[PDB]
Amino acid sequence: MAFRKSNVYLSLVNSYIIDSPQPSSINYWWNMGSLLGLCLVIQIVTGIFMAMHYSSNIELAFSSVEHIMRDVHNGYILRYLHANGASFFFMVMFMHMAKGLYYGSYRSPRVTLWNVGVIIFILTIATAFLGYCCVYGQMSHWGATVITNLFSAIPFVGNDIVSWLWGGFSVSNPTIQRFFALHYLVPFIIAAMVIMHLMALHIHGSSNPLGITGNLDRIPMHSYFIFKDLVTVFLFMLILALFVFYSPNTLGHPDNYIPGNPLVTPASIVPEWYLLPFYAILRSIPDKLLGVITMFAAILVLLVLPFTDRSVVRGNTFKVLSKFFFFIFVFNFVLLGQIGACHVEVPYVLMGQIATFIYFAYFLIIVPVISTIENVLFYIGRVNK
Amino acid sequence: KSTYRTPNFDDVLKENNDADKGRSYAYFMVGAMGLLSSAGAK
Amino acid sequence: SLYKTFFKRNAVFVGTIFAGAFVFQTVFDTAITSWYENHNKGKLWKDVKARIAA
Amino acid sequence: PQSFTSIARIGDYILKSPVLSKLCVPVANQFINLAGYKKLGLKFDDLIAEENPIMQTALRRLPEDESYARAYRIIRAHQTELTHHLLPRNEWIKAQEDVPYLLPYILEAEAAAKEKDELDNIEVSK
Amino acid sequence: TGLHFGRLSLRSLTAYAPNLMLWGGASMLGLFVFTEGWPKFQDTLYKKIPL
Amino acid sequence: AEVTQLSNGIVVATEHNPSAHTASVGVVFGSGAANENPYNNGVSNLWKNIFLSKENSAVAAKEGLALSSNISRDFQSYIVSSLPGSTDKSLDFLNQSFIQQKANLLSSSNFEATKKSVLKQVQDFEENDHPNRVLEHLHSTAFQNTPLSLPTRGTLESLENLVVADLESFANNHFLNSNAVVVGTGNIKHEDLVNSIESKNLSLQTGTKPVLKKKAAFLGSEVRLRDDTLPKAWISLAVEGEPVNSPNYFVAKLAAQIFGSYNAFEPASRLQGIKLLDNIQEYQLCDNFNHFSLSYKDSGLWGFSTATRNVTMIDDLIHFTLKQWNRLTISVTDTEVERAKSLLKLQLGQLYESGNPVNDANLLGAEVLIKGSKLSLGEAFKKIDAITVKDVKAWAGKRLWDQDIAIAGTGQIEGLLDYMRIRSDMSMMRW
Ligand SMILES: CCCCCCCCCCC(=O)OC[C@H](COP(=O)(O)OC[C@H](O)COP(=O)(O)OC[C@@H](COC(=O)CC)OC(=O)CCC)OC(=O)CCCCCCCC
Ligand SMILES: CCCCCCCCCCCCCCCCCC(=O)OC[C@H](COP(=O)(O)OCCN)OC(=O)CCCCCCCCCCCCC
Ligand code: HEC
Ligand code: HEC
Ligand SMILES: COc1c(O)c(C)c(C/C=C(\C)CC/C=C(\C)CC/C=C(\C)CC/C=C(\C)CC/C=C(/C)CCC=C(C)C)c(O)c1OC
Ligand SMILES: CCCCCCCCCCCCCCC(=O)OCCCOP(=O)(O)OC[C@@H](O)COP(=O)(O)OCCCOC(C)=O
Ligand SMILES: CCCCCCCCCCCCCCC(=O)O[C@H](COC(=O)CCCCCCCCCCCC)COP(=O)(O)O
Ligand SMILES: CCCCCCCCCCCCCCCCCC(=O)O[C@H](COC(=O)CCCCCC)COP(=O)(O)OCCN
Repeated sequence: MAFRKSNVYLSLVNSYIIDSPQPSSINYWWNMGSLLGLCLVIQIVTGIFMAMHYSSNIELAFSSVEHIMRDVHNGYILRYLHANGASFFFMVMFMHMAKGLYYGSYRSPRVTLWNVGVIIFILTIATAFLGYCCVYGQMSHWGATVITNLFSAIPFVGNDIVSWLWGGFSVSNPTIQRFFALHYLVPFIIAAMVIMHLMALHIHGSSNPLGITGNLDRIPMHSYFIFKDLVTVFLFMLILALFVFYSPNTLGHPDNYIPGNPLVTPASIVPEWYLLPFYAILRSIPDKLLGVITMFAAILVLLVLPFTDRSVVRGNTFKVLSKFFFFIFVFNFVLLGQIGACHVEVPYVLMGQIATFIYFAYFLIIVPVISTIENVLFYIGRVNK
Repeated sequence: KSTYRTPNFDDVLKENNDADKGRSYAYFMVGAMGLLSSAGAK
Repeated sequence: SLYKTFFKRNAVFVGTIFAGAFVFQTVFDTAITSWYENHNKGKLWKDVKARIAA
Repeated sequence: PQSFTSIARIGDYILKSPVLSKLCVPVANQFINLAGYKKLGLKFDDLIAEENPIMQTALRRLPEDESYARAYRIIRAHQTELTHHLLPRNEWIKAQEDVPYLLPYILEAEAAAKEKDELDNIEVSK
Repeated sequence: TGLHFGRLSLRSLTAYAPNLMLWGGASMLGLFVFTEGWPKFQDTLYKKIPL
Repeated sequence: AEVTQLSNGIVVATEHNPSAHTASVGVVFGSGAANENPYNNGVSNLWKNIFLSKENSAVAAKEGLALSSNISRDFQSYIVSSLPGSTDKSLDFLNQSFIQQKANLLSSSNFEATKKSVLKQVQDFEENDHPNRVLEHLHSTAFQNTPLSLPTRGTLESLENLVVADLESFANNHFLNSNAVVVGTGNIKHEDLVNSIESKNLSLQTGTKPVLKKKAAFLGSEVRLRDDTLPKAWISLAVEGEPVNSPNYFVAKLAAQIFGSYNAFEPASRLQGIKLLDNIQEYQLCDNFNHFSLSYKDSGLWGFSTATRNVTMIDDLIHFTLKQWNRLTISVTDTEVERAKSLLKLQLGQLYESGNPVNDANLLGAEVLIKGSKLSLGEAFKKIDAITVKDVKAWAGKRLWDQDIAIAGTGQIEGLLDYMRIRSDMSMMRW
């Protein structure tokens, strides 16, 4: 046989990116996976070449970031690529998970793939939070303080857990040093989970935007989806180059260029832009413990998703009401982000509570009821009696 | 020599099998190793 | 059969392992601390604190 | 995960009632022709996901000619979705051709699996 | 002549449950091992004669 | 039905079936294959085939008498069948065959021809009958260096050393008075058989068969007869079972009956009420299996034999079978026990109450040799009805849960793993 098939190392390259049978009807929404892989490689390479100049002391963190942006040759390129690419990493990941919810890729036989995806999502949120605290600006310090006090809400144990996390009594030098070590560490766990994700994908192949089988008309990976992914790679690099070179500090928060001061609290403490729906979910609950439980349940309710989709056809392509309520859900998630960006004021508390309820009601009540009604409507539309 | 004539194991067999004695001694030793491994892992 | 019901279920087997490991940690810590202090009597700091009475 | 006996029971309860049928059969076929699976040249029994062993059984049950027709409708649907067009109006699946052809094979596999599970969990008449 | 099942039998559940209580007990013994040295649990953990 | 029994040194036990059309009359000795040293092994097979020799069968067939014989581990038998009007002829023939003379059966030509025939039959058994030679090696390695390990058929290396002196020495030490039961089954009355034995003399010998120095003891081991030039992989696997005269006899048989037998090619065999079939039918792990509860005088065996062509998934077959065996200790249900009760009533009534009188003669002779009287079938059905789920769980905890096993295999058994994973699979680690 061929050398790409008989060699031990090149057989994986073959069976994953050369001769992988892909369904020939998949559109550009089946390209966000390759795009996330490229953006992860961007994050790791800029992280290494920018962490060769970073000193993680609490008295030397912000000065070393400014040393990168001023004294290091092309260091502004590195930091701006790194932060804005983390923003694009979460945006492409949100689009990828929306592709997962829409076309029904979570359903059987792809439950393992969906669960490893949710694990990757949790690890990526953790990585972004740790790296945002490594800047040690104003928002970095106070966001670390608020999230660890949320961990202090745990009954009978929590204060000692938080003194363990801090490595002291408040967010201090051991906290920033261990956040830098963990933040260097967790992306390699993300890379291992990505390899496990690709294995759980490869044992059944991709889905298709129709929700029927794709075993009939398969076309290879090579040259077809290689050049289709190359198209979206160049578009992604174009938009990233715009938001790096022409308007770099748009997505960030301007308070992060104030150095970390434990005495001055800011006027409005807000995380970076993508953690705002989860921050709104947590802020909508009038309790600390129930708030933390609801914030983690807002990700575990993605795990309870394949067991509630009672639709007998895969994906929302050929269904009306499920497609409508899907876009209700997407614009609700955007409204959660925008509620979280605001203050704790009338009527944003009541709207945050209603928006959290519509989030959990979509994942727990709306999907099974609308899928059951859509099944019975498909049946009685064509069966006569 | 037939395949029904089992060769000599009599130098290495127990003189008394007593299938609770031997299994209890073996599980005692495996449990002692698990005991000290639990202490060391803690 | 007298001890084998004490080994039959794996639940009571690992429960015995964890109970014995708890007791072993406590007793072994106390015993090694006592022997290590007894072997070096006259050199530890509580001995010098007892001798220097001023 | 709807268990076709259940959807068949609900649909037959709707169809056998005159008021419910007169109320929600126009809603039903309005939902069908807004769904737009006809326009890709498909039938609804071509659209049920077939990656569970009971539906795989009901596809082994199927006669040969309907299996070749189903294979052609799937390949023309993939090609039409690939070109991002629709099939011309002469090639759309009409309302009379949208026959529930695979439903009885699916229902007999449902009854077989249900009976196997019940008999696998019986008591005894003491 | 039926049974209460969800692919797991009620007879099977009552057959395993007197062992599952022992599993919970052995897991609590495991936590009692791995959580000493933690001074918050030592308000409870030394009572009879480990002191 | 009724089984009577009387004594004069010999034991006369009958089953008057007045509906049958034949009548089997024969002597059932209490020696078997388990009463031989490993150097005269196969002498019982050779007595079977000199009794079934051509001259002896011809003299039998002159009067319309068909001969039959059987060599087991515990008991031999020598049964003569005839019409129900010829019981005197059958008794006088059996008298002339064993008692009155043995030198005409043990002539030079008859003995050499019979030794040639049994050497041919043992070689044909050794290289062509695979599941039975697997079961014989399973006995040869479960009970090794102990007289219950010897095969009933004999071995080629021992059987070509026998001469007439060993045949006569075995006859003088084992064809005795107290060792024997004369059995009449079929359409004969008990009083007719006793009066006809007392009409003749029919005194076999003085008595007292030699006593074995070593009792049977189970020994967990394995033997692997790997032959890559065979199309299948035959494998038996068993634990120490229950001997006869045990209170756990019917419980051991019902435990064997729970998992039953199976044939993958028969359609009505694939639909049985066994929970092992849901695991075993998916990837076609075996062609057949049967669970056996063998019971001997000193010990017994409980296990299963099987055959498979899926030689790369033998370990999955052993794995799912042994996890099903572990279900007996923990969580065997009531419906499986009721089903095994009904099926064991069925096969036990087929075994004891079939229409063939020679099988009734073999079974009655074995049972009244071992336990002095035959347990009739109604009390057997009451003992089967008395078994509960707790009895099966207690028996499985005593005999199955984490006990040594004995394994024998031949064919393409490379897919069969080591001894230790099969041994460690006897306990689940989850209970
Ligand atoms: C925000 C930062 C994200 C950074 C990620 C960078 C990549 C952005 C990815 C956006 C995306 O993937 O959307 C795909 C969406 C669905 O695609 P489809 O397969 O159904 O359409 C087949 C096409 O006609 C085939 O036509 P063809 O394949 O020959 O060329 C496609 C097109 C390439 O454009 C794109 O990839 C998306 C802009 O080439 C052009 O002619 C461009 C002309 C300037 O494309 C569409 O057709 C638009 C539909 C509405 C989507 C709106 C998105 C709002 C979120
Ligand atoms: C915690 C869990 C994470 C949850 C993530 C929440 C959502 C994150 C938001 C990411 C945006 C992703 C948008 C949804 C992506 C899937 C949409 C899609 O699949 O496009 C196809 C859809 C219908 O196309 P068909 O496949 O049905 O066509 C078959 C032809 N018969 O075509 C369409 O219907 C039009 C698609 C237009 C997309 C509009 C996107 C709006 C983005 C928000 C804008 C915010 C500003 C207001
Ligand atoms: C050393 C390896 C390294 C890796 C790998 C890495 N980063 Fe970072 N990241 C850093 C460093 C150093 C900083 C702090 C310097 C800075 O912010 O410019 C940082 C900062 C960040 C920031 C804050 C940027 C800012 O200035 O506000 C975000 C957000 C972030 N990382 C996200 C990610 C994500 C998401 C990934 C991958 C999934 C990732 N990082 C991988 C090194 C790394
Ligand atoms: C929470 C959901 C989810 C997250 C987050 C996620 N994945 Fe996926 N991924 C999926 C699902 C579902 C599929 C298959 C969907 C289908 O084919 O219908 C998939 C498919 C893929 C594919 C195959 C191409 C494709 O688009 O289907 C790649 C490559 C991939 N993922 C990589 C990644 C990488 C890299 C990350 C981030 C490190 C990631 N995924 C994060 C759920 C997820
Ligand atoms: C479903 O079909 C597939 C598919 O099967 C695959 C695999 C992919 C591809 C997906 C990926 C490749 C994502 C997987 C991503 C990873 C495994 C991340 C790997 C990245 C790293 C391990 C980090 C990179 C590390 C280096 C390059 C080391 C070198 C770096 C430095 C800094 C050394 C420099 C030092 C000196 C002194 C010069 C697809 O896109 C795809 O859809 C078409
Ligand atoms: C579109 C992007 C283009 C950019 C170009 C860069 C992209 C590079 C992508 C390379 C992807 C390779 C990583 C995939 C991977 O590691 O998976 C290995 C899993 C193999 O297991 P399997 O899939 O069951 O294969 C079949 C195996 O079971 C065969 O058994 P055995 O031979 O033992 O193999 C097991 C390998 C063990 O290694 C790992 C990591 O699992
Ligand atoms: C690990 C990082 C993952 C990132 C995801 C990237 C997915 C797309 C990868 C594109 C690889 C293109 C190789 C095609 C090829 O070799 O075809 C070769 C030859 O094709 C070419 O020469 C393409 C022209 C050169 C394009 C160079 C693109 C480099 C920019 C890459 C930017 C992203 C890293 C085989 O082509 P043929 O089989 O049709 O004859
Ligand atoms: C991030 C990876 C995580 C783990 C996933 C594993 C996938 C690895 C993908 C690597 C793809 C590129 C590897 C190309 C190497 C092919 C060359 C080759 O196989 O020739 C090999 C020899 O390889 C070597 O000597 C050096 C290999 C070092 C590779 C280090 C990268 C030829 O050996 P051959 O297959 O012909 O066997 C004949 C036996 N005498």
